[PDB]
Amino acid sequence: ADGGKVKSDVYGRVEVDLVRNVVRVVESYDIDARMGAEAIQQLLKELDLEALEKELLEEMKHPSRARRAKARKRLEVVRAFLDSGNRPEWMILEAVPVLPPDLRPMVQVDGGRFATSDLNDLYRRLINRNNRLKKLLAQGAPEIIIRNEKRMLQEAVD
Amino acid sequence: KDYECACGKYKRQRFEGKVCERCGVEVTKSIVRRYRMGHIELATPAAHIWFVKDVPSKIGTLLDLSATELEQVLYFSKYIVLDPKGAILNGVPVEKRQLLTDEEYRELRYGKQETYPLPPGVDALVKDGEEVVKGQELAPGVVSRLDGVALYRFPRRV
Amino acid sequence: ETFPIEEEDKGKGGLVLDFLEYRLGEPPFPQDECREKDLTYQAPLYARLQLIHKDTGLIKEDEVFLGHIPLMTEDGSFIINGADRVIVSQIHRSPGVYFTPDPARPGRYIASIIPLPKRGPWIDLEVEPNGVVSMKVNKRKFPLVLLLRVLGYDQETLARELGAYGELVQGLMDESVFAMRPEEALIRLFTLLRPGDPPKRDKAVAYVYGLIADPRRYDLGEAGRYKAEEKLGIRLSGRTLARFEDGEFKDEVFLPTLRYLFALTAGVPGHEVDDIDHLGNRRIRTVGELMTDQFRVGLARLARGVRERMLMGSEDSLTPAKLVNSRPLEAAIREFFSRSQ
Amino acid sequence: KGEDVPEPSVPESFRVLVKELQALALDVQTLDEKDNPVDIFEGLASKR
Amino acid sequence: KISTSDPVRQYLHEIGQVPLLTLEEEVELARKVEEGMEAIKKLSEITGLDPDLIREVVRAKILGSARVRHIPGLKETLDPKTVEEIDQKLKSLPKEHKRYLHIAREGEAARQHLIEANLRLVVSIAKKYTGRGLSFLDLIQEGNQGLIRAVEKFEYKRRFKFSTYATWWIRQAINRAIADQARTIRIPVHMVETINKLSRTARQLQQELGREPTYEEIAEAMGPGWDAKRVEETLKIAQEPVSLETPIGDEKDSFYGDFIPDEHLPSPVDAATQSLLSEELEKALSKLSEREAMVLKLRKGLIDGEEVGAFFGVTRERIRQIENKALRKLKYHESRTRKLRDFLD
Ligand SMILES: [Zn+2]
Repeated sequence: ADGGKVKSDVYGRVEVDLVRNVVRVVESYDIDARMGAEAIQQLLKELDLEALEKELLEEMKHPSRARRAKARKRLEVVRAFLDSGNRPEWMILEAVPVLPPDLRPMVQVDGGRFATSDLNDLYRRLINRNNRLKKLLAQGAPEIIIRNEKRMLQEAVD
Repeated sequence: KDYECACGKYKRQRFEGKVCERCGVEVTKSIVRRYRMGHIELATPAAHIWFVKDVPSKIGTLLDLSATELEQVLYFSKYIVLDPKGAILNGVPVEKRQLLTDEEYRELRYGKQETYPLPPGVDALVKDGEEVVKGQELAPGVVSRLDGVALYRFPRRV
Repeated sequence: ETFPIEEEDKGKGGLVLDFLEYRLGEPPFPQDECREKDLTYQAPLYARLQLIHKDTGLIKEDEVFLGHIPLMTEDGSFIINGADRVIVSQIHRSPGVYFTPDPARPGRYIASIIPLPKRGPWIDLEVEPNGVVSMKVNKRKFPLVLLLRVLGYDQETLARELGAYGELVQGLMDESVFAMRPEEALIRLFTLLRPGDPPKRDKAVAYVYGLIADPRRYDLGEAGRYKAEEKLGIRLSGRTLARFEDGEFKDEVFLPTLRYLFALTAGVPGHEVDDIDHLGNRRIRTVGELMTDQFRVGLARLARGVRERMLMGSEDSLTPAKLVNSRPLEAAIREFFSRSQ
Repeated sequence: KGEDVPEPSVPESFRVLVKELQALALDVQTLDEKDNPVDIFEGLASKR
Repeated sequence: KISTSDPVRQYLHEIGQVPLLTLEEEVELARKVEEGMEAIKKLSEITGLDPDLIREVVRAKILGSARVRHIPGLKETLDPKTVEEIDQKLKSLPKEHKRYLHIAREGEAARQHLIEANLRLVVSIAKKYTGRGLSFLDLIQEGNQGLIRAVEKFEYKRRFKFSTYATWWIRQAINRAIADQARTIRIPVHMVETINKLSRTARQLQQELGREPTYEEIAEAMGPGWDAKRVEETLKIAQEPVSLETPIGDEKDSFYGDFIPDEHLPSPVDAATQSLLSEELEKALSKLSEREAMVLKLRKGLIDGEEVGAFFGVTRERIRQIENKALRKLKYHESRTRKLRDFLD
């Protein structure tokens, strides 16, 4: 591939200089490097709670109190998740429910004053950021700016 | 509005359960306007702070990460956690669940070292560098010879 | 208090706006008319002002009516908006210095220097002998001697005259390594405060805990100096601990407080225990004070924006409009008679 | 009409809550005799 | 921790490691960006593929894997197979057109590189449009979008450098943003400058009167068609809304919303109204001849408010005939058994 991303052997990037036949080949390989809810969403789906349940069971009763104690607190959450109710991939947000409208009114006050549930200024926060994101992805994407936004976005969702 | 639609194609109770052909409005009073919900579709996910920042990070607990600090680290800012695999080394094997910095991560994806030292005058270092630059593999510490000492202290080619 | 606005250098300055005489006299409307119509009975005030220049010329723009200030009815009540209103008096810790028993440790009590306005340090002297003494302005403590040294009090003269009868003197002469360098102690304390500031600033911060702002302009004579001579220490040279004549400061208050601490802790110079609730400790704010304060807060707001226009006005004709804007004083004073709790 | 007052419908306090609660990830669904749905929001929540 | 500092450090660090030299580096990248275009176009030319597609496939290979195509843009380009097919044809392009392929990528790259390097430029600019009603980070980001806009139009043939060019394209982006998102209720750019002018005017008017101008001065000083009604209106829209949720009364625990009443909702009084009204109106409606009563009942009470267009086949003469004779027999017996007289309204 041309001169950005190409994995040949253990070395993984390939620049091209058509001057002399020169295939510059840089050496670092497919390194899944992620940050943000993106990365945790992945980790969260991959886990088979059953395994960690059994693994902690052993960790719980066998080693000394230091690492087994941590494991008993860590088995609590894993148990309920599995026990009865719903599964853990949901703690990650990708679809934000919006509170009803008349609950976040827009009203005529006096002369023309208007009152709105503060929730609406936050909502706009999220939407603008979310959109600006999409447009920043499409426009073209310089890394610093994409994350920068994704940070803002995150905060907003909070 | 009460039982009426927005444009008004249908306006009373006889057809209370149907929606308007050209525009969408099924009606009972504006209470439906205060109980219904909409959702925003987030670009790249973000997480619920209700689960991330409660004392026991329910995702930190479940996902064996730094329960309180590894999260904050990758979540809001750019500190990457190698998710599935990453063959190349830091000095040791791929860190299955460990997190790294921009700096070192940078050193990974493009190549070990970035050194752009560009010479002061037109004849002194332009010659030292040129003679040894194009096809000559330059070893670490290659002592270019003119402005001060142009020091190339790293790997393979130039 | 806020009229001599000294603005010197950052570009061009040397500004000197000076106050001459305050005069207010012709009420806009009358009492009853102010109640029939929704009106705020306030007297008009415009004092004389003359701004100087570093170049030949001093333009005096006589009047500027900023701030319409309410007046009192002969009975004592006001007329702010339609309804007659009243300013209720208040109560608090009178700006002085007292010594109160320590929090949790039954041991010994600690000193407190109270300086109102809010902006203006709040000091406390506490000794915890395993190796530390604590004097706190904003928060973090430092030695009680590093300061005396700065001013000029040396280990020998201090310890011997103040605490010969007070063995506590030994905690004062303790860190001798630092006590052997005078004016360097000034820079070193500056270091102790914490921003990452320029070591060099000749006599700037020492000024602040010196003469003008933080300490107070309450009448030179009986405002604070009353709480002094009778309670502790004898003299005051300059209202509060103040001086800026030679660069070398004088502090007739910093030593007496410790003096009384070593005294209060060692026997009966007198019986130095202050019952806070004693009324000679709690002062009553009469109407005047309550209004004069909001009046000066406004003056500051005014003086704030005027400074900005000492740089905005092109050449010398900047006396009237260039320096004064009545928006602050109005909102300020108006807010106090209509919105004050 | 001199009819004995009707038997209370769900209070708005309740509904406002559930939705406030829905405003946050959480899902609050009422249930039946046998753990099955039941409906507080009379007919305004089903879609379209 | 706290957001501003992290991003500032974030791009300031990278610029710190890679600022673009004044001429060389900007020229270099620029040259590469343009050749990319010229390339992508000639690529479209020999592939028959839309320049939009050639642009997204080279983007994917240089900026990101299947991951970046699948989440951002839902799913029309098959994550693997699709984009790859396209890449294959690009390879088939012999020595001559293959060159354009290799160029497009590197250009795309430079684009990104030129974009990184000039991020301090944005921040420095965006730094001054701070207190307009937008978050600094938001402002820098919009401005950033502005720089990306400049990258698409800069012609390196015309010697002027990217500095002066980016300034404009960014300042435009920011000001727009300020006018588009700053308020809760959207106000077009014209209204905005309008309001700025109004404001600036009121300032010059505050200068000497000692009287916060009546809306007379403002009209005059503003210009051609300015009147009292216009200024009172403009400043009415200028006021941002209030927080339906603000600390109220004595600031203890007062939320501005329990005090506003509600209008649509029929206070009990009205529910009782509609009951008797509809039961009694319904009784009358039945005891009458359907022909012209329903016509006027339905034409008036069922759809919208047309004598002629009101009756089916029977013309106006029978309409007015029965309308006015049934309406009066109905009102005069209702006069007898007084049920309706007590005006339900
Ligand atoms: Zn319709």
